[PDB]
Amino acid sequence: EFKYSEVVEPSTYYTEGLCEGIDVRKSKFTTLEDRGAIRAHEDWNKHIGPCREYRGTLGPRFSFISVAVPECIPERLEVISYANEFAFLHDDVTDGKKRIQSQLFLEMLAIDPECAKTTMKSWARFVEVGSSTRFVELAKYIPYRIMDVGEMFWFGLVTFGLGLHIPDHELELCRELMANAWIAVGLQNDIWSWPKERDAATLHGKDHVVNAIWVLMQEHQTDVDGAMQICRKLIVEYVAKYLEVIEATKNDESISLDLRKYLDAMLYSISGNVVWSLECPRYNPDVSFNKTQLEWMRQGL
Ligand SMILES: NCCC(O)(P(=O)(O)O)P(=O)(O)O
Ligand SMILES: [Cl-]
Ligand SMILES: [Mg+2]
Ligand SMILES: [Mg+2]
Ligand SMILES: [Mg+2]
Repeated sequence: EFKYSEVVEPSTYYTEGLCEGIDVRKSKFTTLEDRGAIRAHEDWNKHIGPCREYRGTLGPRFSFISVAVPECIPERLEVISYANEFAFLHDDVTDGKKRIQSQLFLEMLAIDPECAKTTMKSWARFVEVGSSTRFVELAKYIPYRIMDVGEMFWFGLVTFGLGLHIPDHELELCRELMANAWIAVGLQNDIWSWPKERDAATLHGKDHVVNAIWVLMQEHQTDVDGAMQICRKLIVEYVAKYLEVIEATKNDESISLDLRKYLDAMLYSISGNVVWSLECPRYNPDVSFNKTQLEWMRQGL
């Protein structure tokens, strides 16, 4: 079942109890994410503007894709990391000679035509219905944040990296079974991106912060630490909830073999998001990169 990654020893990483019952798996080719990610920096620095040693998907020990999508097809590992950085590089713009990224798309047709064609169209619904605020109730924030984190982007990204062909009729079915998983990673990110996003709202003149922490502070009339405790409590529960879905969806043949794989692959995106966000320079400024990672950022590839 797993032939592209290994299980990381539980006594070597911190979980904070936010992914109980899930193994932490790391891609056996993590150096491919580096080159793919760093080349996105260089292409950024060469075509749109300054970009050197950017803190995004990369980590010194756990890079996002290498640990969130550990069973990614090795030959596709570089190009997925290339796209993931541009995703990270664009979310910061959210918070033009850039149309010359058709080289990314055309590269994916050289690998898999049908998988890419759906993914590119999966990103159509993402980009086009993304541009179209301020939440004080959590029940209303969950539907929004589910989109704002990038579910459609991730769907097209993983399915290509795993080579999954889900029939067009299960597309509405799939999104209604990873609700608990997507709520989990959404609250997780809102906790660890909170400092950089709270600092962000301080400059724009924002009286609000589009973050679960701020939302909970308004809805429950509590402070920062009070919201953190509530948020962490919900994550554990929603993580548990999704784990029940897995055992229930283990044996249905009307379910695609691919979709059944994709549901299982969502587990390690949860455990991966935990170990990554706890170390990544994106949320942890004081953390430095690898010798190898730097040597390619400074000296190039
Ligand atoms: N996975 C999306 C997370 C973010 O992009 P977002 O701002 O939560 O969309 P981050 O700023 O935390 O990197
Ligand atoms: Cl821990
Ligand atoms: Mg952001
Ligand atoms: Mg954002
Ligand atoms: Mg965030």
